[PDB]
Amino acid sequence: DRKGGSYSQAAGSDSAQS
Amino acid sequence: SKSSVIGWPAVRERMRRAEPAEEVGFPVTPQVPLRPMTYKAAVDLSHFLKEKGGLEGLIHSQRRQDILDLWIYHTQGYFPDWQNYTPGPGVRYPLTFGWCYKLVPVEDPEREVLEWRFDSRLAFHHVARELHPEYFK
Amino acid sequence: GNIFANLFKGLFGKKEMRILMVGLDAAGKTTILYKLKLGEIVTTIPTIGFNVETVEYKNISFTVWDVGGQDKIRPLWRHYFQNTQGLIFVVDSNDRERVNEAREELMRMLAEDELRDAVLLVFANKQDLPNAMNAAEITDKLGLHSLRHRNWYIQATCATSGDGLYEGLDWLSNQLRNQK
Amino acid sequence: GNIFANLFKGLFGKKEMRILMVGLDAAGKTTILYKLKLGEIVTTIPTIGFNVETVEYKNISFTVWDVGGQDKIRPLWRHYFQNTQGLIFVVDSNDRERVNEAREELMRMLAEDELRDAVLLVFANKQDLPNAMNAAEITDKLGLHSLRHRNWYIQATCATSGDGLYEGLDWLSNQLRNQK
Amino acid sequence: SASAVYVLDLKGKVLICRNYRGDVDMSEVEHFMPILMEKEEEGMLSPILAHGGVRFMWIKHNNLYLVATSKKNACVSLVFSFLYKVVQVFSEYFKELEEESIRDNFVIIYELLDELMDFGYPQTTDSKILQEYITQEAPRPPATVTNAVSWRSEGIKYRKNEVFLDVIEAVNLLVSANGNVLRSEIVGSIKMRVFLSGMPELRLGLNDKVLFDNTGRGKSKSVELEDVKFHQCVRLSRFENDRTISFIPPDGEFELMSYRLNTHVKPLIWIESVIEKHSHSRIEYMVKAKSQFKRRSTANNVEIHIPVPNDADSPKFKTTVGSVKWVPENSEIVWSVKSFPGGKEYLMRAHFGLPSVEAEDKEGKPPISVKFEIPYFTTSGIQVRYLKIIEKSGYQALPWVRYITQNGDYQLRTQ
Ligand SMILES: Nc1nc2c(ncn2[C@@H]2O[C@H](COP(=O)(O)OP(=O)(O)OP(=O)(O)O)[C@@H](O)[C@H]2O)c(=O)[nH]1
Ligand SMILES: Nc1nc2c(ncn2[C@@H]2O[C@H](COP(=O)(O)OP(=O)(O)OP(=O)(O)O)[C@@H](O)[C@H]2O)c(=O)[nH]1
Ligand SMILES: [Mg+2]
Ligand SMILES: [Mg+2]
Repeated sequence: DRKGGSYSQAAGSDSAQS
Repeated sequence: SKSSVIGWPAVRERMRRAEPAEEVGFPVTPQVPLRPMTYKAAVDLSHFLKEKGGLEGLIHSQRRQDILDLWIYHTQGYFPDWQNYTPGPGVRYPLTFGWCYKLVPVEDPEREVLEWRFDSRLAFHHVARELHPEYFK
Repeated sequence: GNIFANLFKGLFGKKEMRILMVGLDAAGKTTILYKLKLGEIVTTIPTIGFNVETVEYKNISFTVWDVGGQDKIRPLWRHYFQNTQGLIFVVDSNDRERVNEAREELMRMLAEDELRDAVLLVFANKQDLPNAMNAAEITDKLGLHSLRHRNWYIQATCATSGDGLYEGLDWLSNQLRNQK
Repeated sequence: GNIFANLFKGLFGKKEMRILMVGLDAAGKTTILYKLKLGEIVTTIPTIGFNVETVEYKNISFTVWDVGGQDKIRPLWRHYFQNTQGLIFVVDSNDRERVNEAREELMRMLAEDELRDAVLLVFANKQDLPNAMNAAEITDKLGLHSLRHRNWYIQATCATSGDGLYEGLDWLSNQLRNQK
Repeated sequence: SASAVYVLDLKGKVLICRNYRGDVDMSEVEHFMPILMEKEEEGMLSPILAHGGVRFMWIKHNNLYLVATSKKNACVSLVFSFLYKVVQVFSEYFKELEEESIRDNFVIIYELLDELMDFGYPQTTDSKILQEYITQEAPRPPATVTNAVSWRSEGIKYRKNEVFLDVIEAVNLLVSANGNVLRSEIVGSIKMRVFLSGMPELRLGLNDKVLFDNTGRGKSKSVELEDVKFHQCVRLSRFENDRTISFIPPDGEFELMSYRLNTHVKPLIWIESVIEKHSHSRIEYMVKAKSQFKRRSTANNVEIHIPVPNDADSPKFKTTVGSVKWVPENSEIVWSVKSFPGGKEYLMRAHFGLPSVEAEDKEGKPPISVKFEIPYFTTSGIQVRYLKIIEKSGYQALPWVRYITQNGDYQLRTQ
């Protein structure tokens, strides 16, 4: 863990915008 | 999805309780990925809602739509933006491609009563994108 | 599930309760809290911030959160209203000019949906000079009888003397505690 | 932590206490201090500055800081009020004209928030001439009974004789020391 | 149009100088110190000095003043940018900013200064490029600088493609002594530590209000940043055309975007302070802090600094939660809290004496500021949509990012 907010996985783009 | 199945009955009950017409901050769950719902994911969610019921034929409401989007985000991390309706007046096509749910009139566009209706062709035909090519980029 | 542990705890006293301290500045809030907790009238400076204390009586630990009546501290009572089970209002019967301001502040505070489950607790402070009103004239001026769905009791307490604190505590316990 | 050393020190006497010397000039302050410390009436010049001394009695070393009653030295009592545990007031019962000035000075000094934990210590100085008042007339004139939250005791002492110093010291020790 | 840039010291000795144009004699640096002393003593000291017809602009560094003498009316902003770039390059190459490293790496320092700028025109500004061409422990210049893509060095190979993002939030609240907040601005910071193989072209996507409105999705929580600044690698053409954040990420940690917009929400911490200071007798510190943030968020390492009296001594603290320590160097009491859960209410009661002798002159009323830092909280509600990682070879990236909320200019005016 790490203070200041744990790292989270990020997507590649908005899948709902086509 | 056991969690999705469990949340479907409570979500449907909450949506039915809400009529058709307190804490500040933006907490975020640690390590939970956040991304918009995909076309395949949207199609799967629409199929699950149709099979479980409570989505097709339900009266469209802003509070009910917001509750459904929040439940979807809590259950799968999908952003509550793909469940958008096409601009009116008339039947509002799904905003995100692949979605099987759309809002259609049941009778000013705001005063028009809308009902959610299943649409298999929506997941294959970009009716909303064709209607608003500028909105689709 | 089993509630044997809860019953054992409640057999010798487990309920604690909560309380709040509200009123105008220089209205005996700090002195009243000191008398309730310690038993002596200790001089206190202006309530710039807040005073937090707990009072144990009849096997109930009723925490008291003193709140000042300053202009910069009057709007701060909303923060203290969270996680509060009781509320005590300190009035100044000898301050006719401040009586209207205290009544307006009490009406504004009582007009909050969050502060609805708290019963009325008004203490007739400054009950040592002839200018102090009685337990009915002050209530009539403040319109305590017009508080619908509010259980309020009028008690007169002298800051120098401290009389009436026991009666007010007993009334508050009876209103809050619905057991034998 | 352990308090064995403190208990051992207090078994044979560890408390010392503090004292202050206040009053009008030529009111027996220097003579009173000399009698308390040494035991004889030694003539002293005007108290331009201050006199500092310590008196050991009943295993307590009560330091005494003499303060003059001069106009240039009257406002200097505020500096001597810091780090002071006791206060002794020297009055002149034979000075009717200066009685009002002494009363006003005592009222001004007692109206300070810093000087609140010090008990009242008024000594009826000049108790050797018929013009000197009693222990009640002087207190009534000075309004010693109107000092709320003040523990004051009226004692009459003659500068030439020194009688009453032991009784005043015992009363001060009883008021300050709350032990056996 | 600075004639020459030099690095000075606190004693007036120049740590290092490098002439670029030669239009100003090197002896003018000596007169800079007396001029600075006079300006500081007379209140006329400014970073841009002026020695007759030659201006010696100086910037206060960690240990020395970066004096950049100039002769003509050159680009002052350009000179400041060059000085900032030089400071950043020195910080990257040298971990310490003091006289110890100035006299320890002079051999490489001279080469770096020569390569940085020539004839008053800076030429090299990439720290990685400078390290790839100038080292303290030489080959031909890299082709990345000659090529257009100077923000992504080609040929980088890594075992794993991991990017560490940081959603840094700065909450600045300017609360006046009357209780009204005047300056309430929140500045975002999108800093990503990209460490992958090659030079992937980042395709940034977030829940922006402008982007949602353009795409027709302007109905959810979209962050409308008043000011958004792209990084060096960010392509401004795509952003101007359709808000397309397409750029080559750098090799390492860099700030791609930095949101900056006003805030209209209630403060995360509501602090009420009381000054019960007697007239040279005693002092009262009625400090009450209310956490206006969500209860699900905890403020780690909360340090609310309450300025105590300058001459105050023998203070006693009566608080409920959080350690209070009076720092003689700071001359103030800091309400240190390890973890502050949202909605927490802390009350403090300070009590200390004051000297009998009155102060000769007043000391002012510095504002009270807190050092709260609660991570994993997104107050602005801006949610990142996706990060378009595109590679010609083709690889699966696993970027990571964390949202950190801290207290910036959260200063409350003293009473
Ligand atoms: N001596 C005395 N004071 C009283 C009496 N009744 C009310 N008071 C007032 O109570 C005040 C006590 O001050 P505090 O201890 O600070 O409590 P407070 O009334 O809430 O004042 P603040 O803390 O500044 O809000 C005094 O200043 C008086 O004005 C009384 O019967 N006798
Ligand atoms: N002889 C005599 N003098 C007394 C008596 N009672 C009070 N005094 C006065 O006490 C004074 C003693 O002078 P000091 O030793 O200087 O002490 P003081 O009274 O505080 O005078 P200052 O130091 O100038 O303030 C004499 O001047 C007398 O006026 C008394 O019973 N007999
Ligand atoms: Mg009070
Ligand atoms: Mg004398």
